[PDB]
Amino acid sequence: PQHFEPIPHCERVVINVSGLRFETQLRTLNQFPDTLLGDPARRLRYFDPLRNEYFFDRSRPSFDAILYYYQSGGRLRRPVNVPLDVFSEEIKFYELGDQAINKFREDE
Amino acid sequence: PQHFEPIPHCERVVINVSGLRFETQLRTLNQFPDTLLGDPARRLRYFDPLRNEYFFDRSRPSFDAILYYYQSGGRLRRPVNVPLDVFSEEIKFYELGDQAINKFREDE
Amino acid sequence: PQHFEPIPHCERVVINVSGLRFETQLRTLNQFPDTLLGDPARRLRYFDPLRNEYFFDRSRPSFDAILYYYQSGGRLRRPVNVPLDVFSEEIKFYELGDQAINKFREDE
Amino acid sequence: PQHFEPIPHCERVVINVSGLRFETQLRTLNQFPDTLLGDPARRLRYFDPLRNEYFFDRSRPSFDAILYYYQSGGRLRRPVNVPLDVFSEEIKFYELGDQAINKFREDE
Repeated sequence: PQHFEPIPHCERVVINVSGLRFETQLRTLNQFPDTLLGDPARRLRYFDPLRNEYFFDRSRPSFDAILYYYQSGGRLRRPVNVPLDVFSEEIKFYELGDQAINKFREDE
Repeated sequence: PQHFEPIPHCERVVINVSGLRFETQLRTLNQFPDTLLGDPARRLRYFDPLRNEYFFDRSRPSFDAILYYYQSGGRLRRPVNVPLDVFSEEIKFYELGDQAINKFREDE
Repeated sequence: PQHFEPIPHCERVVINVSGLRFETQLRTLNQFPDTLLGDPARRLRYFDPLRNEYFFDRSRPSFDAILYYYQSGGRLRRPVNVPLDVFSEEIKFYELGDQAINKFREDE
Repeated sequence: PQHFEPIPHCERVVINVSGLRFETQLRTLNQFPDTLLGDPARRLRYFDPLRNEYFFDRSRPSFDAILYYYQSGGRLRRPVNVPLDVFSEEIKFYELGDQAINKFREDE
């Protein structure tokens, strides 16, 4: 029931979820290897080479919880502003991990 | 009960809903012909020629659901932060389609 | 139970509520004379002469409803993300009008 | 049951909570000495010297209440969009004060 959250001081990345910009350090994304955002191989497709940011044309009220999963170091909880289906599709897209997906489902 | 969401790679448009900026690809808006945002004829009035963006002086907490309708490929659901009257007026303004309007009403 | 919302085409003003920027036309603000935002006399104090915007160091989740009152042409309603006390203090500060204040109180 | 909120006119600071920018006057932060944001000693670590802003890689839906605590002059209350578990860790990080933390818990 306890998780670790990254402390500041290195490299900061900007994630643009359909106009909503999110800024986090790379160490936040590197906490969880695998996943769409964890490794550069599965996030090079969504990286815009000109704006120096990651663009996702998806629901913006969900990346608040998706980002907090990396920040909180494992706390995945759906905010009560979006349906369960929408968040399930979002977490399936971001590939948070089979164990994490099952844990979230059992928490719902 | 299933819908299709656009995949990334072309042209991206900025929609400014009373200060809240939304960025989506043109393919997201072109999923639904007709509608205010689907075709250029009904959205040239709201396009600002100088800022290169679409300005709508309306309720900003509703275009989250309006935009997701294009992103989710047909999923129109009202977020629980605005009343049914406000969202009904918004969807009537954006002209989401008589079938879509009736489907949303029967879902409420 | 019916209200009128301004149509687009003149001058647009930016209202910065503690970092959250809101853009509306003057016709939206001029719908209600009196009030803090309706007349230039009661909003010159909060106007930043350098950034060409109005700054209010107040709760940002309330100006969504405060702004919609001008947009919707008289529809004042508290969103369910802030308490009644906070919204009452906000509407008292913005001076929405004694009749409007009483109408909102009787609607709560 | 009454609190004082700062009036405008001096120095304004920008707080970037994981991409979400908050702007407040320094007098808002100086209302409460001690705390992470009250004194420069405990906020120099989180100040970005290049962007001239304070960066916190934490949950952005929680700093609305943390900022309002300084604005409202002592009104600390968790918005109903984030869990009590998440907010308790947030207020502990910002070190709102031993009396204030216990007051919030007794209010929950």
